Amino acid sequence: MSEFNITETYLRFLEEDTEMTMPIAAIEALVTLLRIKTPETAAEMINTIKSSTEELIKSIPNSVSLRAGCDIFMRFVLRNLHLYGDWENCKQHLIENGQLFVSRAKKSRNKIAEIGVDFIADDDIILVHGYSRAVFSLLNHAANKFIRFRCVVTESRPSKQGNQLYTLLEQKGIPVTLIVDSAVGAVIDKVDKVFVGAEGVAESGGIINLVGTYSVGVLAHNARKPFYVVTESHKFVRMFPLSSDDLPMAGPPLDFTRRTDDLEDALRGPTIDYTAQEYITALITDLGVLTPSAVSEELIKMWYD
Amino acid sequence: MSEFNITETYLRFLEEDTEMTMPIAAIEALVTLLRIKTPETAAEMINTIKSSTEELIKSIPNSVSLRAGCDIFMRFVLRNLHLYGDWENCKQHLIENGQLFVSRAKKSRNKIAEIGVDFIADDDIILVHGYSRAVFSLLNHAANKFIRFRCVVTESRPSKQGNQLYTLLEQKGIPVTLIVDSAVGAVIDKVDKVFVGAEGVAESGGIINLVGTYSVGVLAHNARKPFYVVTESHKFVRMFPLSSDDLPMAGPPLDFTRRTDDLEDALRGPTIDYTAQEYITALITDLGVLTPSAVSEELIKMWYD
Amino acid sequence: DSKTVLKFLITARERSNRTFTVLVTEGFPNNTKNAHEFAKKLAQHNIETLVVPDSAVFALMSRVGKVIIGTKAVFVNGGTISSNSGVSSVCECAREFRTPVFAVAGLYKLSPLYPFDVEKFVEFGGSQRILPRMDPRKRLDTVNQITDYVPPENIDIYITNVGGFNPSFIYRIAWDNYKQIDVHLDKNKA
Amino acid sequence: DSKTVLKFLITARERSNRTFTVLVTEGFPNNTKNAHEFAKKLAQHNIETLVVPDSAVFALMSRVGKVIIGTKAVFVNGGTISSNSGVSSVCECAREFRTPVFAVAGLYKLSPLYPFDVEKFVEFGGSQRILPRMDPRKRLDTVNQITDYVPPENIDIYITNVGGFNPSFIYRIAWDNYKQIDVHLDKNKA
Repeated sequence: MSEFNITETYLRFLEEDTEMTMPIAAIEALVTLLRIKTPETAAEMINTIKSSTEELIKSIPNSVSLRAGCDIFMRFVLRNLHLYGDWENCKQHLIENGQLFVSRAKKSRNKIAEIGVDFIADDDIILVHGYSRAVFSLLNHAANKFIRFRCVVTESRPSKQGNQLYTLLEQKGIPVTLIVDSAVGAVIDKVDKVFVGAEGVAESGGIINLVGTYSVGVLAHNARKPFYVVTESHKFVRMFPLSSDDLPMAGPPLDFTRRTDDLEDALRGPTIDYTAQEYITALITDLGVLTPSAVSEELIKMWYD
Repeated sequence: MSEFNITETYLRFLEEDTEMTMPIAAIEALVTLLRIKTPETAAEMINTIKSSTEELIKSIPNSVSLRAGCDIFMRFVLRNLHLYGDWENCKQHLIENGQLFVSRAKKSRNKIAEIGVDFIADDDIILVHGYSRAVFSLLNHAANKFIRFRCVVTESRPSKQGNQLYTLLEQKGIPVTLIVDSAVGAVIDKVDKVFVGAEGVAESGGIINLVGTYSVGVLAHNARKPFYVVTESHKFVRMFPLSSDDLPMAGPPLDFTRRTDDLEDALRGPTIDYTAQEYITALITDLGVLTPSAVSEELIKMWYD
Repeated sequence: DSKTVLKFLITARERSNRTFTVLVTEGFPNNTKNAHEFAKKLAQHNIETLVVPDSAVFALMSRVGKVIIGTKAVFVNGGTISSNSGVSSVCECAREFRTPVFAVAGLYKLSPLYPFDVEKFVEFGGSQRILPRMDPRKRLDTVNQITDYVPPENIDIYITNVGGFNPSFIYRIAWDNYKQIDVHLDKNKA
Repeated sequence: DSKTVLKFLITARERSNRTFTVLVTEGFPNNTKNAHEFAKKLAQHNIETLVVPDSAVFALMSRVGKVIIGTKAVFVNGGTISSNSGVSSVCECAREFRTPVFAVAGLYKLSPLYPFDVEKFVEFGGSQRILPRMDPRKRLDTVNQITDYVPPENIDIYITNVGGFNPSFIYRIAWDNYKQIDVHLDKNKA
């Protein structure tokens, strides 16, 4: 007898492997939610997940990649309840689909590595920023193809992830430097291509991942380099700003409260930025390469109704 | 019997007070060099400092604010030997000038605080970056005038200085946040003015101070905010690039050598950037406020001959 | 409201017999006194002229590739203190189309001072001629402005009596006419 | 070398009786075969035409505020595969003056593929007609180019048979004509 909310199902398998990421872990928790708890009626099933997704937003309010996972699972079970099976087969007809994304969204990243080959060409110095793991699997395919390139890793401050990526692919055997994020503007002229990855895509095409992907994006547009971004086909959320201000973590990005005893002072600003359509130029899906205008329409094609 | 080269005169008084800064400490060492060691002849006096300045560049090769101090001291003693006193009075006529800069260049910063008042106006949120101490003395005058404003401190990574400035003026009593340098691009729209300070001014107007003053400068030009910079009238060097590549610390900004045992990996990129005339809009001298074209001509008015 | 270009475009048609036209907007509602006076005297010297409204000046900016601005005063940045109203944003709209922006200024129109605050030199006007109803009970608020300021990035040249000059060169003409002591023109030499 | 605008500007003068001119440069040294052929037939239909050299096209770009480009093929980005030579940098020089950049393309000139490498579609030419001396002992090197590519940021519209379209809308016309399987047109479905 589980409850699927916090850790009695969900945070079990987040300590199982750091190959599954946050939103499909919620998708893995949401598909097994109605699988065991199948209350033989179409009404309270969706009322179970509306209780369960809204407390899951309440569980971690500042991991809005989960909110994209909370978004499209409702978009999954809506059309899966469509084809009009009167809930008779649609109990089984949903769970015979069932384990799709643990067989399909797990193979997002290698399918990204199938079609993201011909971006990193011969002798491209590559600017990466933040642990967006689809980039590394694209770089895993690049080392396994023995195609020639180099790599440059920025910081990820304060999220520390840039120190991991230097250790992650030096053992793989790529010539690489870790650079500070402060030294982007004096180095970007030698840099030719640049790869990042969003935690979620907004309505105009959003980069809702890290602290300064918009900073390195607006550098690259004045450098006039193709600012690519690597993601997959389950990373879409309706949450869409008008400025570069999303929901913050807890407070406004200009706090002026004081240090009580020894409180952290680098952690006063934001941790999530926003980039509109203007500064990206292409992105990757499991559907294929995608222009920043088509990422608006496919995020609206089944979203208005 | 001293030798004035490394620490037998120079590095004595750099542990005396952290109010004197690096170039005038070299100026303090250079004026006391020929003061005691006055070898009664105009020839080997300048040959003494040409020996002494070039080993001082050799002493610390990567503190090129000292090189600006090594630059203009020769420009001091040249015209001070001019007025044509046949070296007869010009021994005394130099040392009666003598202690000028320990009485005048020490009062650079308060004179900056005399005329840099009417930049920080009523309710200006201020973006600062790096310990350029003339800014804080301008901010010291701002708190002592009880003019109304706020403050935002960035990082200074890896040079750590942003953690000092938060502690330095919170005790002074200013509402302030420390922000990461990664979160500049998502916050700069609310920011109105921005203050930095160079270790030296190049021929077109150079910002040769820190790691990412060019990064925050190119942000502010797209934000279309007046990118001011605070320095003084003894911070000029002939050293002038064509790109944003100066002399580096020891190697090129894209190294690809590997980690032997545990070597530092944030310290692989540069520590000094460059900004041309395009991204600054005004600067402060002891002579007055100065446009970025006049800082070219005064750096050439006594420099061609 | 620039008697320079009012006098200049007479002989710019007369001696040099170049034919062209001038669009002219209004300084609403203040230089529209003189804006209707301006093109009428140019209609006497018949330089194909036509009056545009202030709202239309973006919609015809794609056609025109040259603008001249008769300013009132000019500071050390090359940011000039212009005439009454409407001229700053259209100087901005000109700059966005990569259109050269001209200005005329006498040598005595120079000023050795710095624009510290833009708003301490931007003078406003009255609530009278911007709405005349004067409601005391509804009583909304409204803003006039009888000074526009432009940055030197939006300007290109200074047609002066001693030549055309960069927006950043303005100090060297000024410091050949002014000194560093009396720019802080005050008895308290603090 | 665009038979579209060769045929189009006939009836753009004939039915619509608009009078104008066209500047025309050469695709040196390759479309200059047809560049002298192009304005001559337009001199028959007498649209005030004049031939410019390739170096002069910046110096007269300040006057002209509209350019049309007859392309050869077009991909999914809105970056189009143009005609032979010289047309990319002048499309860049047009974009810098904030000048609208036109293009014409049939619906069959669409292509559902992506420009992964620009250089795998930029085809070059010969060392013959770019210098004819053929030195074997001095023997310098020289580069020809018979394909130019432009980014979609340098283009504005697609005058097609089914309307004018955004540079970023090009997928929706294309995916109403093509499918996701045969864009990877290869027997190995890896």
